[PDB]
Amino acid sequence: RFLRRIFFFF
Repeated sequence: RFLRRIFFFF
């Protein structure tokens, strides 16, 4: 949904 996720993912 948000890039803030794929960024904090790993």
